[PDB]
Amino acid sequence: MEAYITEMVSRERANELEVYVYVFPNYEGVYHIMRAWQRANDLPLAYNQHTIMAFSPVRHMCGYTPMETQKRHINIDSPFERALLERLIKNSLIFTAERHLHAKRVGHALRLNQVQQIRQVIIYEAIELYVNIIENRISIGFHLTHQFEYVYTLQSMIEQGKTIRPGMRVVHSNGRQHYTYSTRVIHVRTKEQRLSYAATLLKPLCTFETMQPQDVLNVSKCIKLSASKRMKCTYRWIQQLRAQYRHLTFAPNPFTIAQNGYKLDQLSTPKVHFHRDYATVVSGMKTGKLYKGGNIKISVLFDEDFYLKHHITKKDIYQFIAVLQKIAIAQGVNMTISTSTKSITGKFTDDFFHHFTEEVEALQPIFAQTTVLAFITSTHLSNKKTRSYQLLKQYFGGKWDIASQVITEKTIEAFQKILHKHGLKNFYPNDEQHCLRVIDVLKNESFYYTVMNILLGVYVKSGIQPWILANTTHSDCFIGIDVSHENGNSAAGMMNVIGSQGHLIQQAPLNGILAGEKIDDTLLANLLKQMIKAYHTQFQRFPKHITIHRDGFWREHTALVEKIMSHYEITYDIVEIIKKPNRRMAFFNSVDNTFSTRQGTVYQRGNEAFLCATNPQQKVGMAQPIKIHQVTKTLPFSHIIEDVYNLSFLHIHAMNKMRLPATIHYADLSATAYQRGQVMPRSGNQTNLPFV
DNA sequence: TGAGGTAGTAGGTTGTA
DNA sequence: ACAACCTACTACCTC
Ligand SMILES: [Mn+2]
Ligand SMILES: [Mn+2]
Repeated sequence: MEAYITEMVSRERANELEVYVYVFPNYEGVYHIMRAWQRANDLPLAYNQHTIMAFSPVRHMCGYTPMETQKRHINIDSPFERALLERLIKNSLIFTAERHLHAKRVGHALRLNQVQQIRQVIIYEAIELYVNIIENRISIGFHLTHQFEYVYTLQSMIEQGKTIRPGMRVVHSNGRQHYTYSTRVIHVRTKEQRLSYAATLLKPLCTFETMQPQDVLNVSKCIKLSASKRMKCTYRWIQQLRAQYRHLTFAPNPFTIAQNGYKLDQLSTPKVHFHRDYATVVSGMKTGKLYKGGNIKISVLFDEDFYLKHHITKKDIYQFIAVLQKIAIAQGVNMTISTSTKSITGKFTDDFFHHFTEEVEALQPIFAQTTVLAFITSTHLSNKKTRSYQLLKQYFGGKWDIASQVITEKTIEAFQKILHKHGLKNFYPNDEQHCLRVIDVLKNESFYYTVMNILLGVYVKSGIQPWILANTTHSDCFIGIDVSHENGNSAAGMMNVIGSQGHLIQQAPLNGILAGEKIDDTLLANLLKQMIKAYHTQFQRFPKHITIHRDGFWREHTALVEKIMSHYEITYDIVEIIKKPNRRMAFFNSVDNTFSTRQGTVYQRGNEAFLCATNPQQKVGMAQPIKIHQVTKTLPFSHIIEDVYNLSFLHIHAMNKMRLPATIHYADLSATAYQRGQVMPRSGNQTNLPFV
């Protein structure tokens, strides 16, 4: 029942390692000299900014004379030598893995033999290794993944009667620098560049999108391993590598958390507020009323294809909606359908979805001041000829500020299939008697979260707060910052889950410049002042503390934050959230000799921690940890971890728990929606989440 | 696009005594 | 050039 992490700390120390340093007379310095020495002398090496470090003397120098040669230790007070030693240790590990163990260096990983073969698709194993120096100690971390390839090359396809597309993606698999694009010549293009070489080298690219069906099923079955198999296969190769490595020594069992220095904490599930205290969200939603009800005016957008290509009539659509209005009335929410849709009856045909741009302008007054319930076939939404989803969002959210919920034909087909399979198909809706039986039937199957998620989307897009946290957080205000790349121009977002119980109060785009992952000083100051003013508008006071959650690495300027929060006399903390730590944590059970994972587990060391926030099934995979880093110091770090974990139970748009806290999960979605132009910055309203 | 989860693929991207 | 995150897409199973 011990706690295991994919890391190990060496018995040796950073300044106890004897190394050889060569100093020679751009960041690409002494690299060709490194390659020459590597080929000539057959020993691991590393370089950093015109300096080479080795573990053994270099006999042959290939006619190169270093300015200085030294046999010394590292200066731990200088991070330069720390980085150089880290690179040397990683290179030595790679060198020792390639020999004695038959490993290749492919891409960014180490290809490790073949594990599966699925109808001319080869699956290899692979591993990543990382070296860090923390307080005169060396820590090695490692992560196991997979790799895909096709057996046949383009040479085997030019013959045997097979064709080639003019511009399909092909791969030239070489050593560590693989690209993406008889003995016939194949002309290929990359970026803006034309070239050609032998067809035997190139192979077709292996991705999920391009693989034929009946292959994705089995590939997914192989590459979705449980906790036990993943952890065992990860530790077996590292134990194999320890035998051949002798520059550093480790413990007999280096993989526990005591040997790594972490300490263990176990958090608890917060209480949620549905007009009372509820243990879980599901319990509150099944048998409880909302925290803040109200009235909703819904409208209907129905396309004729439901009747033309499928067998769904408008009567069935209104029968489905009548079920929604009956579940909602039991939660304090009253929904009414606008009657303006009758004047535009018979519209929304194929021609309408082909000339949407011309036809939508006169359709605005019908759907004004309502929450649209679009009923569109998935073909229209997906087809690139129409692209109806993007245009609908751009014209309803990006203009006219109208919230809309989209439903495809698959949901209605599943609902109708379940309706037929349980009888009671004769009548529904009116007379308010068959609706109760329909709800009773629905409540005992898996098609209950679909209806509830549709309802939750409607509520949240129409200004309703389903529930909040029943206990206030340690801090009084949370500000979440997120950015998106989108291959060039970058859109960002600063948002407020400020309330100690959980309430959107304001959202704000970081449209101005921002280049990439950098917020201008004036922009940051103005946004912080706007956020604090927005908090002053509510609660009629100022917060005693503020916590700033940042998606990624905190690359901003701390002096401005300190000055601004000192002007208003508020304490502040800055926390980095890392959602891809590339580490795995698990509990080992010796009685059954198996691995497991528990939600709300924290491994903390110094001002860094790993948090477990999800509980996936065996066939879904193994839980992904979250890395929490504290940049400043004003509160205990355990309080920071507890607040981060608590703020993730606020997935008010879905009954399924999200891994990340609300400050990040509602910021990335907002940034993504704003980048595509589905939200206008004129309003920036509170408690409304059209993008959610 | 009912939503979440995890896990492959391809590319940015900022800092470097 | 090396590290360590980030972005986007696709696929499946769960509720
Ligand atoms: Mn994001
Ligand atoms: Mn949605």
